[PDB]
Amino acid sequence: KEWQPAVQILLYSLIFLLSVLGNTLVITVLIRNKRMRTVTNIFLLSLAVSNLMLCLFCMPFNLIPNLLKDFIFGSAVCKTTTYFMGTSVSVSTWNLVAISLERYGAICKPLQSRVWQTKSHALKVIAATWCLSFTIMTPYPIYSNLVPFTKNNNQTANMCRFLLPNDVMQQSWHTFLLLILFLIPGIVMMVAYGLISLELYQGINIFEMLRIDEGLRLKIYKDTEGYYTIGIGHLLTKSPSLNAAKSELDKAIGRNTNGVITKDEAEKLFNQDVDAAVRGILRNAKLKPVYDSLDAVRRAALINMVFQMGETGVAGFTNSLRMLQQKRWDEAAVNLAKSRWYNQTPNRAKRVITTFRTGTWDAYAANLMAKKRVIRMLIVIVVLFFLCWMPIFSANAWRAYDTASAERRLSGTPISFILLLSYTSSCVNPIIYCFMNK
Ligand SMILES: O=C(O)Cn1c(C(=O)Nc2nc(-c3ccccc3Cl)cs2)cc2ccccc21
Repeated sequence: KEWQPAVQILLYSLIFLLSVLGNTLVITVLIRNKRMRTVTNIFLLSLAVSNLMLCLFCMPFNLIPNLLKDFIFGSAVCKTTTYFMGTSVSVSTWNLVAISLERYGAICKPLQSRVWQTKSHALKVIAATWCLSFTIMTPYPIYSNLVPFTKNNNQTANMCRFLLPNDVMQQSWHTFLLLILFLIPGIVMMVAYGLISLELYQGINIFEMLRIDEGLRLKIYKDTEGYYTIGIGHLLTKSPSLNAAKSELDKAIGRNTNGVITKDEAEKLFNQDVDAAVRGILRNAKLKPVYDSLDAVRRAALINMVFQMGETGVAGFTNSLRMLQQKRWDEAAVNLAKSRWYNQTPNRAKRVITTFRTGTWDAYAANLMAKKRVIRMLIVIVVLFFLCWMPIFSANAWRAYDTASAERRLSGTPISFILLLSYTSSCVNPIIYCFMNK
């Protein structure tokens, strides 16, 4: 027709510049701001280098020859742009897989797999991803060649084509590429994001709530009351002596801690603490009638209070425990903010009282909600990456099995736009981070 040539220039140019702009924008802000270089964003940086390689060493060398309807570059350029195109897909695919396993480790087995978060391990897999991508994709420059053909009236021209010795090898390669670039990467991705999405669904528990309430302090310190505490809000002694606290501390674990303590000992102590607080609620015969009456998240709010003030300190709140026992939530929330507890620690108390009033985790779900946003962003990046690349890989496979039916139904504009879908992948992710703001 007569529009295709114009629309192709319109579209391929928009896509080329967007991809060049966005990927280098992303490479810039990442090497600039090293606070931004998490483990996640380090694979995101290696994904962005591929997108750029594909935009610069592949997009022109595949559209210009498609517009000219003639491959006017060298035989070596033909071998090259084929080589970087296969490498790009490979790296991107396995970086997405890297991210999914990294997030899985950080969300589903955080204090069980620390190894996969070390940012030196992040540069180890990335180095392995490029190296092995280049190695596995070496048949492209080996078997890529100019195929001479004659447009009408004997005007001789060439075309860059990838031709392995016979039909069986063609079929075996494209089936192998479908396996190691989409089927296997797709399901490892899917099992990971499914488990990630399982944990993130269950939401916030009492250990999460109490971890936000108090943080982690690895050396002795004081509370708003003035008593010595360690780790995640574990009360050592109320005596003013630091010597009685260094003493009570050393007895919490083992060795002479000399004041500073490991994270795994805080967590070991912090689980015994939550153990202690729930045991108190069920041993105090004034709290337990109220505990029984609350749902899971309001139970956690009661556990939070006994964690902070003790079994005996909290059963003192007889007025408020009546109104909770009687499902009167707004009421008991007014009252709890008139207390010394609220006045001593208002931020923590406002949170706990909201939990009591609403029976939800709204007061504590900020870190969870940011995590959900991130994972939902990765699931969109993956899904559009498959959406963008399956067409061209499915067409090359159909060409390796039935070259007649494949070229007869695609060779004009259908493959011209399928190709364009593929190059559109390299400019998708930078627009996605853009919308991840406002
Ligand atoms: O060959 C053509 O000129 C048009 N074409 C094409 C086509 O453009 N195949 C290409 N595959 C890649 C590629 C894809 C994945 C990894 C590495 C690489 Cl290099 C770059 S270009 C397929 C097809 C099917 C039926 C008819 C015409 C057809």
